[PDB]
Amino acid sequence: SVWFEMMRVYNWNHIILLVSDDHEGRAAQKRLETLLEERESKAEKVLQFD
Amino acid sequence: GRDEGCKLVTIGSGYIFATTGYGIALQKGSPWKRQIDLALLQFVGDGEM
Repeated sequence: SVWFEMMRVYNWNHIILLVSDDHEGRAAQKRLETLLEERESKAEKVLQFD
Repeated sequence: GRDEGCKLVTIGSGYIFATTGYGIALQKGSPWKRQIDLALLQFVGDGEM
C-alpha cells in the first residue's frame, strides 16, 4: 500500500510483481490488485515460484 | 416524430455528419468510473437501454 503510495509519489504506473513466497504472496497480490482497481489498472506481469 | 403533419424531416440519418455520442463526464481520477462503465454495459447488455 505504501508502494502504491509510491506510485502516487513519482506518478509511476508500470510495475512488475515478483514474489518468491507463496502463502503471503497471494494475499499481497490480491491487495495490490484491489489497490490498482482504484486507478483501474493492473500490473504487467505477476510471478510466484518455489 | 411529433411533427405536425410530418413536415419537418431531416436529410439523411447521420452519414455526412459528426456522429458522436453522449456520456457521463467524471473528474480526472474519480473512483466511480469503472462501476458506471460496467453499469452502462449491463444496461445495454440486456435490452434495458
